[PDB]
Amino acid sequence: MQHASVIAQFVVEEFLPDVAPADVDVDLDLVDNGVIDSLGLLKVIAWLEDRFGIAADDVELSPEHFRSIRSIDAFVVGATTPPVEAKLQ
Ligand SMILES: *[PH](O)(O)OCC(C)(C)[C@H](O)C(=O)NCCC(=O)NCCSC(=O)c1cccnc1
Repeated sequence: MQHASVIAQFVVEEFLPDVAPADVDVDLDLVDNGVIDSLGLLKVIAWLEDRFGIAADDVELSPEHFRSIRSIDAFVVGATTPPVEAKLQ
């Protein structure tokens, strides 16, 4: 989307950064990577407030949000909206 490539690249960088994140089928449900739901979610929540200065907003949890990468892209777009770039080079 406007910056969905950064989300996949940013999220994947924590797990497999030595591999091109754009070379990963972003059409795969990241549920398998649910690992970020807890370990990464805590690091991302604290990091998000550390860099962007946004409240963790962990009052409500939505496990269904990790069902697909696109679902997460909408959450970031609604909260923040970075520059728009072409996902495919
Ligand atoms: P664990 O066993 O993974 O804990 C499971 C649950 C589902 C409770 C998980 O910890 C949780 O709280 N997830 C709820 C949904 C959630 O908070 N997901 C965050 C969306 S990503 C968003 O916060 C964000 C931050 C930084 C960059 N992009 C998006």
